[PDB]
Amino acid sequence: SFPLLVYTSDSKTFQQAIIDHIDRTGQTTFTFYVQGGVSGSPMSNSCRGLFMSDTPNTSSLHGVYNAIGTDGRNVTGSVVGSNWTSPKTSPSHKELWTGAQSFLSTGTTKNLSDDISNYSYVEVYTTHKTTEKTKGNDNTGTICHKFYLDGSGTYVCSGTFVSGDRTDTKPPITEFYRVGVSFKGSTWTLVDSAVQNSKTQYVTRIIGINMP
Amino acid sequence: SFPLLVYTSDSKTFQQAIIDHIDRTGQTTFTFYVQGGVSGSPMSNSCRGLFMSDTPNTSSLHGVYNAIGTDGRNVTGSVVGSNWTSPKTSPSHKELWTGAQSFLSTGTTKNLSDDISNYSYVEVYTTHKTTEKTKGNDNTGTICHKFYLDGSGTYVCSGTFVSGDRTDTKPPITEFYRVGVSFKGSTWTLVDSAVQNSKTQYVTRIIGINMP
Amino acid sequence: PLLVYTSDSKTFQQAIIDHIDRTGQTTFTFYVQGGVSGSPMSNSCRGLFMSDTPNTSSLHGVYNAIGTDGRNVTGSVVGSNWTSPKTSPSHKELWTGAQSFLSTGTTKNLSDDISNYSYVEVYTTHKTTEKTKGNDNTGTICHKFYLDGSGTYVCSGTFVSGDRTDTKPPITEFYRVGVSFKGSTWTLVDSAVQNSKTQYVTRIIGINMP
Ligand code: NA
Repeated sequence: SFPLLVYTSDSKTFQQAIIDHIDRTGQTTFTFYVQGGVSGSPMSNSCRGLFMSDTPNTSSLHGVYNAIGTDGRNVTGSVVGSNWTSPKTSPSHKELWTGAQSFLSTGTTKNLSDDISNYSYVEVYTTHKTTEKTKGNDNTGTICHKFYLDGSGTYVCSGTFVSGDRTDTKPPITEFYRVGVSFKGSTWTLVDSAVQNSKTQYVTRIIGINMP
Repeated sequence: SFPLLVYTSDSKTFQQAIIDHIDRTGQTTFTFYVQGGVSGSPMSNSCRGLFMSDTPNTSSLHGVYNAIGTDGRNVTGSVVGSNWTSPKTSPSHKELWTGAQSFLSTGTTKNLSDDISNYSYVEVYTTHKTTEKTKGNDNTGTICHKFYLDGSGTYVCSGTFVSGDRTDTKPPITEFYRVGVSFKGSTWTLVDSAVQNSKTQYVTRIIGINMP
Repeated sequence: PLLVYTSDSKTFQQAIIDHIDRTGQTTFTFYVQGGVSGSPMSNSCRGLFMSDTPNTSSLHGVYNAIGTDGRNVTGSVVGSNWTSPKTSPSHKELWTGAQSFLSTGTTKNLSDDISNYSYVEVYTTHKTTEKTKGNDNTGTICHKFYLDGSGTYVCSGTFVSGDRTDTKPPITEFYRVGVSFKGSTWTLVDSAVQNSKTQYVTRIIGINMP
């Protein structure tokens, strides 16, 4: 078979290209190539994809499409009685590092499983023990700090915890924490930290994120 | 290739429709339409998509599907023997604004690239300079604040930073920050803020999010 | 039509190249067994490859694959530069409602077992101590966790509020709510509120990032 090919030099929207293909061929399910720059395309860069429908009625078209771009981004969309919905772009991720680096291990570098330049955002996870126990537990779970990668020398994960069981004599206590990290190529470094108690705090996971 | 059509009126689950279809037709790769409200459908709204199996053996079915909603929501799923996995529903996003609005620019309105009513969640990104430098630098990177859009007049991005290098006698210092933002149609406003140094802090990105 | 097994001792990328070279097919479906070097995912998958031409020494193409657990990966090759595979996340809303921070020791149901997720987003909805420019609302704030087996997932933060005057700076407050999960349930375990206004947990979304 012959997938639908849509060029900018055709001077035809994506939507009219799909209509014309279905008029000409009667196909309801088929693949397609759309050159980057085609008006109404699921995306800006070139893409390929799959159009799915069951009735080739181009006056009231009902169908969906699933397209992938040159950077791997996934875009899905629909047409409902010949009205085209806004294409939906998915995010993606890759787990780059997991382990347990004490906040006290400043100036230490570890590897990422891919280069940080393949990501626009990142999630850095930290795992804490609060100054005091609250209902017998000082553990916090593992907390996400999400950043946009803006070229900073330091990505700063800084926050606070309340902990302790209130008595009439002693309210809960408050504490501040920080860990700063940096990225370079396929590596990351724990640059700085501040801890307000004697317990060990860790960086435990780094996840690369794309939101194309 | 015959399409599978599944209506609520059929009193048949999505999974049984699939089984029945492959038993009736012998076809192991086909497209489908599943009316909104069908039991065990990949999503609650109406969808269309592709089922792909290894063989027409419905007693040990091995296969995948992609289903896309009337609003372009994307779901993938699988079958292993008589065990259907839960549907994996994808999120989507759109960048609505990027720039660099100072926290001190309260009352100022800027444009979004899409109407906020098209999103259920939103990420607001802020970019800071802490009061003191830490290991040679006061930048924080660009920090995400994610909200569910609940109709509030103000979405509040408020946190703390630790900054400065500890000496033998002087600890790091702490600061608080706040920026509050609002959304209306295809616009946003920087409503209020609190900064505790003379350095400039910015709102830099707004990303609309759907988690259908 | 393309089947790749760990026993073939070839990478996903070389298997695609071989398939195109052998058959001249540029669009085809595939099965890749869990463990194949360079596969879009670590578990077994099935999907669709689409390429521009059969020039395998400068391949331009894309793929969409689905794993045995339903995970979805998409990717591309541009002039035989294979770009990092783009793994989608997934989610399920597990609970929505309005549970006061003061309702400690209370349990509610989730729509699915927490063991089916690796991450969770817990949403909290606040009223700050003071009104700021006429309003003490915060919106509904996400706290995302990796589910590490902790007995408490601690949502804790601060708010500045109040209108600055000559006399009276803005005020600061700390808050905390701790939650736990067991099977298809969650419990509001502990809290700290520094005013008399009602604070809520409002949403719990289960998240997978395979
Ligand atoms: Na996706």
